[PDB]
Amino acid sequence: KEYKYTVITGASSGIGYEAAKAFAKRGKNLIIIARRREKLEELKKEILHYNRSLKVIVKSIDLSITSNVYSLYDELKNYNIETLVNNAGFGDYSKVNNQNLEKVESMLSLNIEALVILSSLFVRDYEKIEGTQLINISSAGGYTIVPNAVIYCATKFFVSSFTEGLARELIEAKSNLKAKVLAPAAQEKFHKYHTSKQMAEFLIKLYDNDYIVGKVDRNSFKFTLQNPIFDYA
Amino acid sequence: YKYTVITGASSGIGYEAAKAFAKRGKNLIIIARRREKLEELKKEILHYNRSLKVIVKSIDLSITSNVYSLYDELKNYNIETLVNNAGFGDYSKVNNQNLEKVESMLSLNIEALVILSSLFVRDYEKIEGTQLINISSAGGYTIVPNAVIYCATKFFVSSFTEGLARELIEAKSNLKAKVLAPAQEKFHKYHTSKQMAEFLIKLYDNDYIVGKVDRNSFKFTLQNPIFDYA
Ligand SMILES: NC(=O)c1ccc[n+]([C@@H]2O[C@H](COP(=O)([O-])OP(=O)(O)OC[C@H]3O[C@@H](n4cnc5c(N)ncnc54)[C@H](OP(=O)(O)O)[C@@H]3O)[C@@H](O)[C@H]2O)c1
Ligand SMILES: NC(=O)c1ccc[n+]([C@@H]2O[C@H](COP(=O)([O-])OP(=O)(O)OC[C@H]3O[C@@H](n4cnc5c(N)ncnc54)[C@H](OP(=O)(O)O)[C@@H]3O)[C@@H](O)[C@H]2O)c1
Repeated sequence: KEYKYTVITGASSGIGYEAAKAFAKRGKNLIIIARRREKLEELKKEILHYNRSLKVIVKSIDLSITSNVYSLYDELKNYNIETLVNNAGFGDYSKVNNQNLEKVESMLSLNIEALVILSSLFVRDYEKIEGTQLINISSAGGYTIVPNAVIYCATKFFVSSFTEGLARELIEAKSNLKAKVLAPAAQEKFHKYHTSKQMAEFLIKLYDNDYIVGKVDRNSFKFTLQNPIFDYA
Repeated sequence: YKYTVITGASSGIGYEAAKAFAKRGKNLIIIARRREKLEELKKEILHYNRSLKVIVKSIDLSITSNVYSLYDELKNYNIETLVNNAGFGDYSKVNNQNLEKVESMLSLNIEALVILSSLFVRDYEKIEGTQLINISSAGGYTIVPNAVIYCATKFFVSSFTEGLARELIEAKSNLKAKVLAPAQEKFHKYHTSKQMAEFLIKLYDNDYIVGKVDRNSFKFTLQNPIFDYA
């Protein structure tokens, strides 16, 4: 009607959970989507305790089923979407020769199909609305192939190339909507890693700035805003 | 009895690839939706070499359960070579793209190719002489305007196949995986389907993971993996 919402898939844990909290601290109304309804309701209670005025819509749904992706987007037609974050995803690490192919089907339906459908529907309806942003969560593994993660990385090469191509297509069309891609990287005693909260801070930095790519170097773990990486014709 | 399995064999590169492997003396399993087109191709092949075994399998590979049922059928045959060539392309701006087409593209260019590849690797990785050849595109290494989603499916195919090829090498596996990346008429360079099939045979015959046509020069080059690798 008049309120604007920030939509986050995969909001029940990890980066999406902390991303919801980061946008709530910026005073944004939220629609938070995942399978674990009880975890989303917990997140909603935390957010509203911090700021009572915010609107927070819980949507429990399995986005690995194609029909649920379209029906989710239809349920959202009554809300003015300012920002869509495609963060729902998962990863399976294995040699290809003995990988669980049902998990592969899950990585494809969620990491690729759900993200591209929601991205494309959002672009269809909001391309011309000022202030809109599409933020797709890829991975550092969407720009570097990582041993024992061949199929997962391929899904993120899809996310990164799709999002870079879309961002450049929107710019060429002088569209109001912007598209951006976040590419996070990663016993804990000896190895560098970022927390989910730190990763959400990188998401916010990507949102606030006008670079298409926000990427963590897998070697140095420095986070850098940068221009598209892939070759473009 | 060993067989060369080609998906997308009813026209274009896949059709010419079947003819090229038949000239090499290979038995074939040829797969696509149009049964009558496959049956024609069989009769042309047997007109040239009557002693070859050619198996026609009409099936829609954009349906997940069909991909698995097909591979179950293929267990009755010793597969020497699997060529994942079934695919298609849709050129559009994203904002008004037919999402039905997008779904089918995802199911065919990505899902069918990765499932058949992974099943083939599971059974054949230690079998001498075996090759997996996946058909990507020069657009799987360069993003091309008005082909954003299509290119992204081909970035998947290229990165998946490069990653798998290096994984097989590291594991000292007998199986090899390779990727082919092909690229009014009178003013613009192009390759025929027949020429593209000759590039596929070159890739098959040689010791390189990538066979790619340069988008600018249209020169075909055998080369090592292109993407960054950890
Ligand atoms: N360098 C890297 O490779 C890297 C590192 C970190 C994160 N990432 C990416 O960042 C994103 C967040 O992942 P994460 O690290 O934060 O792990 P995570 O804690 O498991 O978060 C992933 C989110 O996906 C949700 N989700 C999973 N399956 C779903 C389904 N079918 N339908 C709807 N929601 C679903 C999960 O919630 P439910 O279980 O409740 O559904 C969860 O909230 C992913 O896209 C991941 O690939 C990449
Ligand atoms: N520069 C480039 O980017 C470039 C250029 C050429 C080719 N390619 C790639 O090379 C491959 C061959 O394409 P092409 O040029 O030869 O065009 P094509 O003539 O359309 O060949 C595509 C093949 O896929 C088959 N097929 C399509 N949908 C199918 C489905 N659901 N189930 C089973 N089989 C299906 C088609 O046969 P049916 O209709 O009978 O099913 C046909 O045999 C594709 O993967 C294409 O992306 C890329």
